[PDB]
Amino acid sequence: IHLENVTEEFNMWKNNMVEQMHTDIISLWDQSLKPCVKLTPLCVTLQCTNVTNNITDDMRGELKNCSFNMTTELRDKKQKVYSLFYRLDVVQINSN
Amino acid sequence: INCTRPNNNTRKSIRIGPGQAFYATGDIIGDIRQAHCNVSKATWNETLGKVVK
Amino acid sequence: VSVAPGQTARITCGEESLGSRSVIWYQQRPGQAPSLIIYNNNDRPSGIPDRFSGSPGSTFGTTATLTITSVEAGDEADYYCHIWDSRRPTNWVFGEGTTLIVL
Amino acid sequence: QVHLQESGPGLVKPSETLSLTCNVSGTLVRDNYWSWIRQPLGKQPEWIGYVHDSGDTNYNPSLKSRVHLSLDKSKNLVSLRLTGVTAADSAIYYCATTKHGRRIYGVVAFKEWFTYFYMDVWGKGTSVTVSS
Ligand SMILES: *[C@@H]1O[C@H](CO)[C@@H](O[C@@H]2O[C@H](CO)[C@@H](O[C@@H]3O[C@H](CO)[C@@H](O)[C@H](O[C@H]4O[C@H](CO)[C@@H](O)[C@H](O)[C@@H]4O)[C@@H]3O)[C@H](O)[C@H]2NC(C)=O)[C@H](O)[C@H]1NC(C)=O
Ligand SMILES: *[C@@H]1O[C@H](CO)[C@@H](O[C@@H]2O[C@H](CO)[C@@H](O[C@@H]3O[C@H](CO)[C@@H](O)[C@H](O)[C@@H]3O)[C@H](O)[C@H]2NC(C)=O)[C@H](O)[C@H]1NC(C)=O
Ligand SMILES: *[C@@H]1O[C@H](CO)[C@@H](O[C@@H]2O[C@H](CO)[C@@H](O[C@@H]3O[C@H](CO)[C@@H](O)[C@H](O)[C@@H]3O)[C@H](O)[C@H]2NC(C)=O)[C@H](O)[C@H]1NC(C)=O
Ligand SMILES: *[C@@H]1O[C@H](CO)[C@@H](O[C@@H]2O[C@H](CO)[C@@H](O[C@@H]3O[C@H](CO)[C@@H](O)[C@H](O)[C@@H]3O)[C@H](O)[C@H]2NC(C)=O)[C@H](O)[C@H]1NC(C)=O
Ligand SMILES: *[C@@H]1O[C@H](CO)[C@@H](O[C@@H]2O[C@H](CO)[C@@H](O[C@@H]3O[C@H](CO)[C@@H](O)[C@H](O)[C@@H]3O)[C@H](O)[C@H]2NC(C)=O)[C@H](O)[C@H]1NC(C)=O
Ligand SMILES: *[C@@H]1O[C@H](CO)[C@@H](O[C@@H]2O[C@H](CO)[C@@H](O)[C@H](O)[C@H]2NC(C)=O)[C@H](O)[C@H]1NC(C)=O
Ligand SMILES: *[C@@H]1O[C@H](CO)[C@@H](O[C@@H]2O[C@H](CO)[C@@H](O)[C@H](O)[C@H]2NC(C)=O)[C@H](O)[C@H]1NC(C)=O
Ligand SMILES: *[C@@H]1O[C@H](CO)[C@@H](O)[C@H](O)[C@H]1NC(C)=O
Repeated sequence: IHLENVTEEFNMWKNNMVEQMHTDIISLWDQSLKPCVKLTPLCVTLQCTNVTNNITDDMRGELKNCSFNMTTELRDKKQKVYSLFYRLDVVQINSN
Repeated sequence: INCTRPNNNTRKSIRIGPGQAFYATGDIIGDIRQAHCNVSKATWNETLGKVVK
Repeated sequence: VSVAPGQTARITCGEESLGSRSVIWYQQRPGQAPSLIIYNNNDRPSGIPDRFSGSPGSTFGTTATLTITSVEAGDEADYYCHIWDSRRPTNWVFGEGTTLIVL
Repeated sequence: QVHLQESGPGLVKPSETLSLTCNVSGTLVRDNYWSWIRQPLGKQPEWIGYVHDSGDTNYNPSLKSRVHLSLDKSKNLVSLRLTGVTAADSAIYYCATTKHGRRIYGVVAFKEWFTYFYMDVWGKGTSVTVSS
């Protein structure tokens, strides 16, 4: 609905309700995660190498290719599996 | 503004245990290129002229 | 590898494709010097005849072919592929020969 | 019009220095990228390498140390030197010219492209046999 003559002052900088918006999005983000799986048994020693690529020596690989151990559906069997990762997710533990 | 990643990717499902799925990144079919973004030249220069003015 | 005269034969050489590749096809008559046929994937130099079908380079996970149509007795030449992939290193040796035995 | 000429001694003692020369016709040595090619009988021929002025002299990393390609701008020839030829190098040899080119797939500025070569014209060949 529109109004005539009445004139009010506003201030974006001490305005409220933005604070509760920044609260609410964080709370919605956290509520959208607890029904999903944890990734605890994944922190394990990774055997890694370079992906198959004709690499110039001065350039670095953006993809690393790693293999490791993981528990199967049972508790007794364990299997060897491989995957890909970016360089910004693995670091060097400290021959091989 | 356009942005794109061109590398074709294949997901893969490892099982952790009873009823737990986990998604790796499998094979890569194609050449390894680099994901990037494009914008137009003259529109960007003209809008920067606007904000300078 | 043998077909009837005037026909088309299918000749493949080397590994499966990985990325974008550039292929090169060379031929060689016995006792003589080597010789070019196809320099890009489907391009041939001037002074060379047509009817030599090559493969496109965009297709991934395939094998490079070479189709000869309207064959003859003069086409009896040892063939050599030379692949260049954008993922594998530089092959300093040539591919395996596929000798044709014409009818 | 162009043609070439391979030339070599042919009979080399084991563990010895081999040399080879290649004669030109018409097109001078400055113009073209040159190449040497080795082939034994019933084998795929082996690209020994390519050579040109201004540092365009990348070699085969197989041998890479005991072999020196070179040119001859005075007499307009192509020169090859080896050192310590053993029994494995019994083959016929070839000099050639080559034409290069660009293959481009992705972005140009990010070096997502490479160069290729092909040897257009061939010489005659020389049957160098290493023997004691
Ligand atoms: C980001 O990527 C998107 C990808 O969709 C891209 O949007 C598309 O861009 C093209 C070209 O810039 C647009 O095509 C236009 O089509 C209109 C209507 O058909 C035409 O007027 C234009 O040219 C036509 O006529 C010319 C003669 O005047 C011919 O020479 C020409 O071949 C055409 O026939 C023009 O091509 C297309 O409409 C958009 N699509 C969308 C959904 O926006 C966008 O350009 C990219 N961003 C940047 C900054 O480049
Ligand atoms: C790194 O990634 C590569 C591929 O990008 C993975 O290499 C592949 O590993 C499998 C293991 O089963 C190899 O399969 C085998 O291939 C031979 C080839 O003939 C075949 O005889 C065997 O029966 C089996 O199928 C596959 O070849 C190999 N890829 C290549 C290009 O060699 C690898 O698992 C990843 N991890 C590393 C290297 O740690
Ligand atoms: C994933 O699981 C496999 C299988 O359990 C692990 O393989 C094991 O690796 C260790 C160390 O790499 C091996 O120990 C070594 O034994 C050899 C001879 O037995 C010895 O010379 C070495 O000094 C060392 O003691 C072990 O034998 C080996 N077992 C099997 C069955 O292969 C592997 O390490 C696990 N991790 C990864 C990242 O692959
Ligand atoms: C695969 O990786 C190799 C890396 O060894 C690439 O080889 C490189 O090929 C380029 C071709 O332009 C060489 O560049 C040349 O270098 C000289 C040096 O002065 C320069 O003067 C020339 O103008 C030219 O730029 C480069 O030297 C060479 N790398 C090495 C270490 O020698 C190869 O291109 C890659 N791709 C394929 C499809 O093989
Ligand atoms: C953003 O701007 C870049 C600027 O480079 C655009 O890159 C261009 O991308 C196309 C598509 O990959 C390239 O075309 C290719 O050309 C080769 C020629 O050998 C051809 O064989 C391929 O099949 C393909 O057609 C092109 O070279 C490349 N660079 C230039 C200078 O045009 C890019 O497409 C723009 N858009 C996006 C969404 O990134
Ligand atoms: C995987 O890629 C890295 C990164 O290029 C390689 O590391 C190079 O290692 C050699 C010898 O250790 C050095 O001379 C280079 O300078 C290193 N490169 C960089 C950028 O530092 C590593 O060798 C590669 N591994 C494999 C198996 O290809
Ligand atoms: C990305 O990779 C997938 C997996 O190979 C490609 O999907 C294939 O497309 C061809 C062409 O229709 C089919 O013959 C295969 O059966 C498809 N495979 C699967 C698993 O669906 C897809 O085309 C690729 N994207 C491209 C090339 O842009
Ligand atoms: C923007 O466009 C104007 C007019 O075309 C031009 O004079 C100016 O140099 C451009 N800006 C830059 C940074 O080049």
